[PDB]
Amino acid sequence: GEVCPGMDIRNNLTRLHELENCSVIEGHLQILLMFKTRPEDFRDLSFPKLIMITDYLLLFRVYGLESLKDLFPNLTVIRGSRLFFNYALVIFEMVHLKELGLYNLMNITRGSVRIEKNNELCYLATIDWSRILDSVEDNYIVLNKDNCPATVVERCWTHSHCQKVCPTICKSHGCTAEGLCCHSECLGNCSQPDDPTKCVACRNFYLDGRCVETCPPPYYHFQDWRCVNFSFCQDLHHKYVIHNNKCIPECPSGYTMNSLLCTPCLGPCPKVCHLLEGEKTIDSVTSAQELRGCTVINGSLIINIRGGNNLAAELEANLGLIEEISGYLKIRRSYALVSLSFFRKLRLIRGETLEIGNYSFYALDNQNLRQLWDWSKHNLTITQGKLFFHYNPKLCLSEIHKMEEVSGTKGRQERNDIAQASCENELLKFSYIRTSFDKILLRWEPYWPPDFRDLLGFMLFYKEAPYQNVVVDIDPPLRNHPGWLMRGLKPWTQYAIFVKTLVTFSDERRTYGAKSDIIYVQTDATNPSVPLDPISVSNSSSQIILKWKPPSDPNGNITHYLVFWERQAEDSELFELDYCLKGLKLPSREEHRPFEKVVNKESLVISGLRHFTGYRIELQACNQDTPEERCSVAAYVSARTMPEAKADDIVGPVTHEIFENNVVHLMWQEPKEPNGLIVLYEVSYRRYGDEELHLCVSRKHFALERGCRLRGLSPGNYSVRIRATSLAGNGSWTEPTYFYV
Amino acid sequence: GEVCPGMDIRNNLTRLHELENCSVIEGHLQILLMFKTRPEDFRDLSFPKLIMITDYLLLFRVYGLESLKDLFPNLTVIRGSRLFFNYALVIFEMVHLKELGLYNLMNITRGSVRIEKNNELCYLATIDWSRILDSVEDNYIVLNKDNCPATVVERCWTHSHCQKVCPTICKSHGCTAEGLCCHSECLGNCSQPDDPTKCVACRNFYLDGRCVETCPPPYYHFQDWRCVNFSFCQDLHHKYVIHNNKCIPECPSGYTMNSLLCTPCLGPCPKVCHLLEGEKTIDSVTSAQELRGCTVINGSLIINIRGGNNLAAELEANLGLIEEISGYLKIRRSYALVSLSFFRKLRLIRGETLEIGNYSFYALDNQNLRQLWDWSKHNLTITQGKLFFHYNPKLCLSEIHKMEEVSGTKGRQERNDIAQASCENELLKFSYIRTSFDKILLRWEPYWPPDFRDLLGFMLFYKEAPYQNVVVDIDPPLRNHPGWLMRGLKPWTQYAIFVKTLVTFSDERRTYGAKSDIIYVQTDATNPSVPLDPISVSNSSSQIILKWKPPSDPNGNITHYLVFWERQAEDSELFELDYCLKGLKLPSREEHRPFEKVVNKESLVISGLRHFTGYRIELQACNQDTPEERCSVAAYVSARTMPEAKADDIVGPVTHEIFENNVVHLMWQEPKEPNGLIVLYEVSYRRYGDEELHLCVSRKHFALERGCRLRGLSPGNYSVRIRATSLAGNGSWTEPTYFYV
Amino acid sequence: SKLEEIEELLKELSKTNPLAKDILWVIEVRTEDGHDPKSELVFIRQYLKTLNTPEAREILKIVAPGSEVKKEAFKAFMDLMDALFLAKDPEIKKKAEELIKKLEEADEKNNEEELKKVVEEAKKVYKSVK
Amino acid sequence: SKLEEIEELLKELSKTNPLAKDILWVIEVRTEDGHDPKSELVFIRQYLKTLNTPEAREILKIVAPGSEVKKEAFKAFMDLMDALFLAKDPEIKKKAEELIKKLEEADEKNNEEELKKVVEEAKKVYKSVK
Repeated sequence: GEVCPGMDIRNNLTRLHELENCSVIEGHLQILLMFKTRPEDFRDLSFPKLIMITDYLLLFRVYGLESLKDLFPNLTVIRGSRLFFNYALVIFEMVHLKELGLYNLMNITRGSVRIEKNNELCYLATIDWSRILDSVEDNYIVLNKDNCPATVVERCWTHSHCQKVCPTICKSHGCTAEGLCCHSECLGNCSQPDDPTKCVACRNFYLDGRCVETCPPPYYHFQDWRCVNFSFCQDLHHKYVIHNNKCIPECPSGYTMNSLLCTPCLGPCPKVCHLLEGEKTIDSVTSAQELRGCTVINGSLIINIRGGNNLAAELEANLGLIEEISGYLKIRRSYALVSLSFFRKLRLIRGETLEIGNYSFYALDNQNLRQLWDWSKHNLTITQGKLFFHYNPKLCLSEIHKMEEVSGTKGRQERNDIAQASCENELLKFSYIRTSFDKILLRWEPYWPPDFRDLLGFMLFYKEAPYQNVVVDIDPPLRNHPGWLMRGLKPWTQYAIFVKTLVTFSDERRTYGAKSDIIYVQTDATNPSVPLDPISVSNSSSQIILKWKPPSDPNGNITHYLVFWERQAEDSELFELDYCLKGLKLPSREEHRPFEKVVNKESLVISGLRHFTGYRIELQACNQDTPEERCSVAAYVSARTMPEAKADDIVGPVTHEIFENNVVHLMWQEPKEPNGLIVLYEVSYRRYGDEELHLCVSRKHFALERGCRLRGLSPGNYSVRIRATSLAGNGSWTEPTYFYV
Repeated sequence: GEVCPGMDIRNNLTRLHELENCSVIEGHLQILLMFKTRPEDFRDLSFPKLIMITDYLLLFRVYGLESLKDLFPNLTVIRGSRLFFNYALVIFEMVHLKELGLYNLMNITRGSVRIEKNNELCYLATIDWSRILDSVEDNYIVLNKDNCPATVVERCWTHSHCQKVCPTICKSHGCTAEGLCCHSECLGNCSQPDDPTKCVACRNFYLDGRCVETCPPPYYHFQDWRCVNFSFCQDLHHKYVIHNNKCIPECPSGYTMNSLLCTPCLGPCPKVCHLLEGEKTIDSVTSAQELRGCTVINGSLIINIRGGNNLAAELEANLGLIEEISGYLKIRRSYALVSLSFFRKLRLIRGETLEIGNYSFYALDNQNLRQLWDWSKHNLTITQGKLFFHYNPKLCLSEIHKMEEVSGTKGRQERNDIAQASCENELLKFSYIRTSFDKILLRWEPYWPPDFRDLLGFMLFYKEAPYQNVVVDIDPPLRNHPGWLMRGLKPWTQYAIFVKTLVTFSDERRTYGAKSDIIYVQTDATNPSVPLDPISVSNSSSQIILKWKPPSDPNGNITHYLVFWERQAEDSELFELDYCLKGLKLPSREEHRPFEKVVNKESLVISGLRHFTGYRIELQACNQDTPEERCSVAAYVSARTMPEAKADDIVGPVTHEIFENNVVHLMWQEPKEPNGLIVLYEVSYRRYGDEELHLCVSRKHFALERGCRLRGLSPGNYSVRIRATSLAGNGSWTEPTYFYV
Repeated sequence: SKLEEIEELLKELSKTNPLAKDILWVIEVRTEDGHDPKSELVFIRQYLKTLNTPEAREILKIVAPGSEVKKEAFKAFMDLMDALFLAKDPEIKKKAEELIKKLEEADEKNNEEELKKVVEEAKKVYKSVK
Repeated sequence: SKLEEIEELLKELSKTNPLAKDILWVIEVRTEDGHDPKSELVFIRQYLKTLNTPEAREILKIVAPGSEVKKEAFKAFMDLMDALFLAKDPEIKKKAEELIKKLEEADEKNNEEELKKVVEEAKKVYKSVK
């Protein structure tokens, strides 16, 4: 089973004879506008080797065809890799077609059927497409003229060309011409059954006449269809790249070449956007959004932005895609923009495309900008052509100087190119600052213009400056050294601060300006807030896996968790109350607190404690660890450990003594590390032949009656059992006591 | 007691002798600034009639005075209406005074003492200034030379001119020259004691030789110190107005003339501002804030302001004071300004002050107008002069015509007065609309520009429109009517809606566009929210003064309160279980629900109810009543009426029967309208010699025993009483029952 | 009709979607209008282009099979398949020759937008043919 | 000194006002600085003029008597009345003649800003004389 590419044929059937050496058409077969042909051309002209078409078929004004079987009787499958309008075959407007009669069609891996206007063409509704085509949404069949397996009527391409319905067990993998299934790797048909080497079309991959699940390089994977040697991969590449061991036409997104391996790139891809006309004018965001991602280009650009307030965040996401522009770039009449910097990579106008007048940049009527670039840490250069800046004197030549200097363009312009004048002729200097955690001093001096009258004070702007990704006024001093303090700040919070003069607008001699400095400044740290999530979880009787979480206010570089705990003296109410009612009424609930500077742990396993014992916890949050510390008011909890099923028990049997009048006096002992505290003792007693009866003994009852006392007992051998009850519950019973009353 | 106006003696002593006709100086006395004066001018001069100076005194550079007593022996009071730097006098560098010696000075209603560097002047620290000056802590007595009663040194102006001692009971009102107090209306001194007509100065008002707490018109109140007829009030007025029956120089704020009555004005007063040179210019809000209130004017003004978004609320608050401008108003380089309508009252440029070239207005560099003036009603005229409007073609001549007509400047202007343009040269219209409560349809035509290509769609802008004291785009239609619908408006809420066309700017005569239309449209009302504050307050046993408050969502013009209630049958458990454990266990807690469309009443009184009975309340609040009604899911409450401690009684005595074995049965009855219901009964019984004892009978005990059956009764005459317990409480006991056992 | 079926399955969807409910509101108000159903339909489709939320896009696709556009483009292809050789002018035939290549391209690239533009242009050219 | 007592009562004020406590910090800062107390004093007064909240104004008045200004006002009176008859130039005498009327009218108007300006003028005139 050979393979050949699939092309179209317009009015020249002569190329059909080239299919004799082909069994698979790696593509389609498109035959159109054959006013030349006649029935003699196609009545039996056959290429039985052809067995499958990857993409589709087409047949229009094909004057002469009698039966579709004639050309390719063995045609079995259509992979439909690409499908004209998701269709597999065009049969339209041919009166010569008497039938299709293709007695080998098995499956259409993708697409539906089209037939129309073909007179004399019968046996179309007889087709049961349900088993053939994976897509049967609309098997368009209209205006045509229209023994074998029957489904609901006999299903067949002709009364003789019975439908080749394989047994259901063959699946889409197909069956031989005799109806015997093929191997799972096969598809449609096979010269011999159940043999991956004898298939006609492959489920996974055709390899050197044999179907294979995977393609072994240099015979890499070919479009889920076959295997192609790496040399042929390069041949396709040059006139196609290895990905997932597959010589796919091009690498996926985020990939880069590795001579023909698809090694991942940095994510962004340097796409070389050969601009429409080499150009695109820019005034509105939609334009840039449309062209997002042009990490590389071929052309110049034109700019007329419409920006006039603090809204540039919308913009640079589309911008800065390249470090250079091969051609020019033009801008004019842009709106009140302040920054001409938000263009990420851009570094060099190659200016190859020259602006009119052999220019390579232009700027005019952009009398708006007051920020251009951070050439201080950014590099500029320009290759060729005149550059135009005139009539944008919002920012004057002051920084222009820098621009042409760093661009190396001194010899490429004249003053003609260049020209509200916010061009600060001076830059004030800060003198002194002092810092609290939230309120910071400033100091400077009686600066004055020579016409000191011109000064109107000073305009501050600042902001919190946790990171270096990238608001008040003052009046003049007197003849003297001013300063400033704020409060709005917060502990250990970096802020960028910077001022410029409030000055008189001296019209013709409008003073050009007295800037100031810039400073990233962080306030003092302070005592943090309370650390939250205080949960004193118990991993063991005497072990507490305490857990918290940071405070609301670190107020400085966090240093340690100054934990603090203490055992609680259990409530005296439990030593005062009595609970001995049937249906027990059991209750329910210096000093250096032991501590630790728990650091980097939001939790702690506290040891040496007592099961189910009251403990008061304390933890000051401290971003300082010295003896004196910025420590927050502590977090607290009255933690209680987990109990034990030994601390509410009674050791040994119940100590007893008896009197002749059938009076029993009882005594016993308790553990001295109870589950918090033992408050009462369940009591039970029995005489042989009788039944056990229950009673309670509280600690007060324990003291008054040395434990428990019983009166009016029936004579005979006696027994007693007592169980201590702590606030964690009941423990273990005493060993069965025995005595005679 | 004569009176004279406050007068000055500066640079000349010629006017001293006119002081002889004076006892009260309506103002001050100012002696200074002539070095020519010598002791010969003052050592013997005397004006004994002088009594009081309202404001203050002064002496420096008028050298010669030997003693203040000789000049004004009777000088007693200084009201200090206004003071010499809050001083009633200043004597400085007087080497001539031997003493002030003023033996009649008694009171200074306001101020302190200043006497410095005066050589030969003794008896200054000896002065009893505490009882004289209302403010002595501010005294400034330094660098001067300095038998009578002593207070802690002898208090006196001289060893002979002793302190004019007034007993403390005399108060500041003063005492006679003999030391006997004066009338409460007096001040400082009086010729005879305790006589308001004999005062030298008056506490409240001097009136024709007498002191009166009030001034009778036409002798109105005069500056809190005397009375003056209306005639003199007008005389002062014509080189003064009656306020609160007080002829004050001018009325306070919010007042206007009523010929001299201070009739209240509209609050704002027509202040005629003769501005600085009758001029001003504006670039910052501070200027207008400074210039608030000029509801009238004398001058012209200039304007130059910034702008970056819909942020002009800060501005007109200071604007629109007058209906006209005498001269001109000037605007230049206010690029961002959206309108010239920010001036409330203004109605005509008198243009009296003319710009160069006899101009009266100017306009330049303001290419940001969305609105200018409510010409629909703004009859803003112009008187005279030419005008200038260039560099402002953003708004075109089509409305400059309008400005010219309303200004009436048709015969005063030329095209030379006038200069991106956004003057939509067509009108867009709306074809159809539909309204839900939140989602509102729109429709309109498939409009095309003649260069239909130019159309880019339509920019809608709406807002909510409850009052008219003053937002999305579309694409082009095609061959027809477009439309719009939104989702989430609020019910019955009017919105102003209006659109402008999204179109390509053509730099030739541009397609300015078809301006759409403005519509103020209200959404549909809907079912409101639940009415809140449901409180079923009980005004009586069977009466409930119910009360709620409106819902969170009226969702339409509210119509009524469809209330719904019911009498809840009390719980079955209360009807079944026994509650006669000592230490009472008394518990505690078609389908036509009666209803009413309570209207305009957020409360209701409900009748026919039962004390402490359960009632389930309901209210379908509705903004629609007659058809199917837009009503919230009703509010509800299981209201219970206020109880009655009478409907838990036991009517009649205790029905009973006796048995020979000292057992007695008891029967009784309960009220049929109980406090919700009656669950148990209290039985009290006694025998003579014994004491009454209590027993409980539940409903089930009542049924089984037909009430109660006392057992083991003590032999002899016996008595029983019973009281029924309802969920509200207990009522009246049964009438005493008696029997023998 | 199948449009009524679309409306009913849109009842179903609106029961699984608020926006489908709003569309049903639109439908009933249009019924009040009772004008060309297809016109109102196409308008609403463009309104979906407008709102164009992911859910709006899904709903549109549901009511606008998109492959609907594929079938319509196939019909336009039959139009051009007639035109390129049977058109009334050689210029029309040459433009159709360009357009068949353009359509093969668009089919491979299978972009709804590219295909929309191609079919609109195809209608524009077929104006000359018919 | 009145400065120290000002601080001490500002302890109370700050106990009645956070901003007065802020000023107390400022006072500590100056203490560290240990420079001209009046310098930082007047600076902070102008700082009050800056923040100039109603409470800030009240505090300023408390620490800044304002009537202070009236004290320098009568001193400037002494200066002006000296100059008007003893100034070295008739122009200075006429300026003092203007400024006496200005003083009287400002007294009536009793504004401390008008008076600040007037006393600045008086200082200039006195410097011209001396």
